[PDB]
This record gives sequence, C-alpha cells and structure tokens, in this order.
Amino acid sequence: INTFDGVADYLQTYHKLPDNYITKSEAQALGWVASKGNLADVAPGKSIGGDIFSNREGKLPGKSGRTWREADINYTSGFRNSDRILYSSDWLVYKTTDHYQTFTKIR
Repeated sequence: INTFDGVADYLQTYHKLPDNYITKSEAQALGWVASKGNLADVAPGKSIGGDIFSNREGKLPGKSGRTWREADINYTSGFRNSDRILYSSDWLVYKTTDHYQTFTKIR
C-alpha cells in the first residue's frame, strides 16, 4: 500500500502504517543515502514513513498532546517525490502533493 486512500484507510483500520514503510533511520541503517536517490536499490518495495512531522507553520490543526507523523505517498524509485500523508496521534489524516506547502483533510 502506497496510495493516498490505500494508506488513509489502513491507518484508520490498523492504527499504524502498512508493512512497506520504514523510518529514515531505519532506511539509513539499510544503506539508504538521500544524495544518491537509492532507496529502491537498498530496500526494494519500501517507502519512507512514520517520522514525527513538526507543524512549525501551524498549517495543520494543533492541539495539546496531539502529534503529527508523515509518510511518502506514491514512491516507486529514485529521489523522494512531493506527496506525503500526514497523520495525527488522534487519527486526523491530511495530504500534500506540494512538498508540504499546502494540505487537504482526507480523514
């Protein structure tokens, strides 16, 4: 699962990212090097996902005790693209296709 809907539903049902996701340190550990656009080489079928998203600019709904996490959407190979899914500790789900410039609520 790596589509906006696919993931949004999985998160709604499972309360976690599907098996194809790994955090950046996890990828790092496997030999992922951001500069070389090699994710697909060191970890086929894997996408970067599950790291804490800051929300510095207040673009996402904030609240005490609420935390935001992100995951790469539609990634297949090469450098990372611009689609991301944003999920909260209380399960709101947002999307951006513009490298986090703007967001759209999807759940």
